[PDB]
Amino acid sequence: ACNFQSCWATCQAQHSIYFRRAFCDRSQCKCVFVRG
Repeated sequence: ACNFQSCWATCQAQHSIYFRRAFCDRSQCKCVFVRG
């Protein structure tokens, strides 16, 4: 199971201003973020 809102919150909470977006990739929470 994967949840968009839950994933977004998780990804946003950990990732700082480098956080792009968050979503469900396949069936797993995927966090998008840049390095530099």
